[PDB]
Amino acid sequence: KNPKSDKFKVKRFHHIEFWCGDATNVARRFSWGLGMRFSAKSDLSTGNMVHASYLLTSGDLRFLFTAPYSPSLSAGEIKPTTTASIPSFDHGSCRSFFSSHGLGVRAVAIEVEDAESAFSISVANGAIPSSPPIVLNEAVTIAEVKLYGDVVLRYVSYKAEFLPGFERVEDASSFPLDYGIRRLDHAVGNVPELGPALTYVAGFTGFHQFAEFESGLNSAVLASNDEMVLLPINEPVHGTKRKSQIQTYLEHNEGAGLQHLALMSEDIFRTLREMRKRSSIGGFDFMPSPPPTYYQNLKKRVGDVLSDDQIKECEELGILVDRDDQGTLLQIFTKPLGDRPTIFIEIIQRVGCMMYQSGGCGGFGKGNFSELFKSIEEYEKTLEAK
Amino acid sequence: KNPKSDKFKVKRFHHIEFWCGDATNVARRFSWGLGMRFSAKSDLSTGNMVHASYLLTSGDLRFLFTAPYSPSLSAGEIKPTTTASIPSFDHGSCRSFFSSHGLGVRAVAIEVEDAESAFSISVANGAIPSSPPIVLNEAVTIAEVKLYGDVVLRYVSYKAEFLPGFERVEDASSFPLDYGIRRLDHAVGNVPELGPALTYVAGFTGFHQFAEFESGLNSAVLASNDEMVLLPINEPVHGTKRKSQIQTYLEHNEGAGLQHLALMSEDIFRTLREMRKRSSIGGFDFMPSPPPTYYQNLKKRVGDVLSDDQIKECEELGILVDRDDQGTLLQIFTKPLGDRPTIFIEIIQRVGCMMYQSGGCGGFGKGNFSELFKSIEEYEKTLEAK
Ligand SMILES: CS(=O)(=O)c1ccc([C@@H](O)C2[C@H](O)CCC[C@H]2O)c(Cl)c1OCCC1OCCO1
Ligand SMILES: CS(=O)(=O)c1ccc([C@@H](O)C2[C@H](O)CCC[C@H]2O)c(Cl)c1OCCC1OCCO1
Ligand SMILES: [Co+2]
Ligand SMILES: [Co+2]
Repeated sequence: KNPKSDKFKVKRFHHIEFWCGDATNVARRFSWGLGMRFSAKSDLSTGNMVHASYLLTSGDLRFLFTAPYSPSLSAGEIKPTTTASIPSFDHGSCRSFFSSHGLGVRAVAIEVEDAESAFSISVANGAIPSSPPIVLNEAVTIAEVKLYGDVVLRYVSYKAEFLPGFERVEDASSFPLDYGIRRLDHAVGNVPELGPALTYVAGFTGFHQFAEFESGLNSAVLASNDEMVLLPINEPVHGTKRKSQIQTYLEHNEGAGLQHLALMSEDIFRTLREMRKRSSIGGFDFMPSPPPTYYQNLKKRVGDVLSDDQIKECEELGILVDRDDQGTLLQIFTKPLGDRPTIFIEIIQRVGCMMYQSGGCGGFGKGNFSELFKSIEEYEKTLEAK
Repeated sequence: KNPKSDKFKVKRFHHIEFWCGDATNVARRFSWGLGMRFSAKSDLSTGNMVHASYLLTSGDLRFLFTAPYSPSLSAGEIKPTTTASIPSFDHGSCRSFFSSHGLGVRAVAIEVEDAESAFSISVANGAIPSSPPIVLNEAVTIAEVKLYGDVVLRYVSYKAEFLPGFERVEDASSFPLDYGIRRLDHAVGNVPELGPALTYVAGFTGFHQFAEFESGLNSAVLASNDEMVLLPINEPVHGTKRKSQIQTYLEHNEGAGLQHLALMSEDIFRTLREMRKRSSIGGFDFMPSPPPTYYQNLKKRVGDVLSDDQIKECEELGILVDRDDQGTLLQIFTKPLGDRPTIFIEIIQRVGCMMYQSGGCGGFGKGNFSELFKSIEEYEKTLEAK
């Protein structure tokens, strides 16, 4: 059921901002690893004495990487005279965030009808304010409320190209990389306590619970009216033999934070071929592939959706497959993006639920916890028996 | 003249350590941009709860990238029980260094006969101690003294493979990249006052002044007995029309620090072809090339060393050329390695001074300050006149 209870008009995911020690090196690594183009910048060369911010894009996916300069460069500025292009940025907040959590997502940004109204309604309904609505060049409004941990939900609204003060990148520095990624599908947080986190976020957004279909986790998914903004949240489950991976996350991250970003590809086979070719030459590594038994079991589970050849291509690339009552999902996960075993990326492509494709078609892959465990058990038994 | 006055036995440059916010992303960017292989690691997977350190190598060049984990992971350790593989590492020092200076070189490491004796002799002769000699696994000794700013000169000596506690990298993660770089030629510091810096470093090393052959700088070069360890130092010159680039460095770096690393290539043409192909797909950018007049003037300056075709290849790749009374130098410079206009890299190859090739053959390219200025003037006059 979808009660369509959004308290303000939400459009789509807009961008994700990483807070970095050095934005240049992270942005260049991510560009090559994910096939995203350098599309905009705000830094010393554009008159920003406060922070360096670089924007990568692939289709509608926008990744922003931001790091602070020495405060001495802007020591004479005040907020009314700032050269920062992102008015919510603060040197101390950014250094403290990065010291505490390491490389990770500071902002999950959604485009809304009116960021000032979204902010006001959110705070009136319990949201903890983080940055008030600020109008940039009478053209774009940006505001921020706390989401979980030190992650903020950022609202952006446009009167009518990323943000004023950003310059498009001269095409010599903009190599047109593209491995097929096209948009952010969902963004997932890890929290110590799921219940209060859900009550808080659903309380101030009106987002509803998205319908779902040992593990070490409990999870639930909040969704916007058209279910195109999807925000799963996990908590750890204490009491099992293999330690909860969510708890390990919270320890290494110093608390709640963004766990994974799921990036929709329009051709997950091409995306994974391209990303895997680059894993050991500066790109991203992937989780170890499931055993051949997992792909043997795929035929019985999705043989009506995927041909034998398409299943064998999934096996070549290590792709996981899960299925709903309405759709089928192809997914795969990277190893952690940085030094700490915290944030990682998921590549996903969904088949079915055609109307456009409805949001969340096929679910989030919860069935693969069981299917993976099952397939490993079968594989070890096959090996021992042979 | 070479008085050969080293106060202890110095062998060669050993490694350069960068202090990072996230070592993984910087190391992966540098690996792809410079063609260096991942060769060793010390991190959570090797039992190090304190810092993540990744070693890249190309020939004898060794770049180490280190970042701190959350202090909470090691909060119960003391130095006698540490899981750090680099005993001089400190969470607070590393965060403070990076907050102050951004991404840059913390340690210039030279291999010596006996690091404990080198440390003792250095401090007895004025060196400010930074980390005392520590013997690792009865096999390697490491010690550190202050060089300039927050850069240390690190001594390493081996009884008899990088450092105990580091693990060789499984060849699946070790792609055998190689663009031709083979060793560190020189490492250059920017300081506010050259005189005292030289007196200090030459005071405690016994290094002698290496013989040299508007600019905004004064510079001098300290050298070990066989002139294979080369440490140029620059100070700003105030009073000119175009602001001293050394002063700009000191402002953005919050003081003295390492300005550039010069990496010797065994085939500078191949190195630059490979690095330039990757500039816009995650690698390093280069300074704008000199005008065609510079390469027209090359024929009159080095036509006896380089054929017309070799000169045209220099022009294709933007390579600069300078000449001594003893040798010729091919060189080119990157744009800054990170967000701040501070540290950059030089690629160099030297021809002549055969005995082995003597250190510093051809100088450091000081003649290119004049030759570049001259050639730009000629080019603008050609364009206006045509
Ligand atoms: C074992 S799994 O079936 O690989 C698998 C399936 C689905 C999802 C996610 O996308 C899900 C979704 O977005 C929200 C709901 C819950 C969440 O779990 C993951 Cl995070 C996942 O774990 C991958 C990394 C990890 O590496 C070691 C073990 O797993
Ligand atoms: C104009 S230059 O002739 O490109 C040139 C020639 C030689 C050297 C160095 O290696 C030299 C050496 O190691 C030690 C002695 C002095 C030092 O200067 C440089 Cl740093 C250099 O500037 C490059 C970057 C900068 O970018 C904008 C202007 O220059
Ligand atoms: Co997911
Ligand atoms: Co140089």
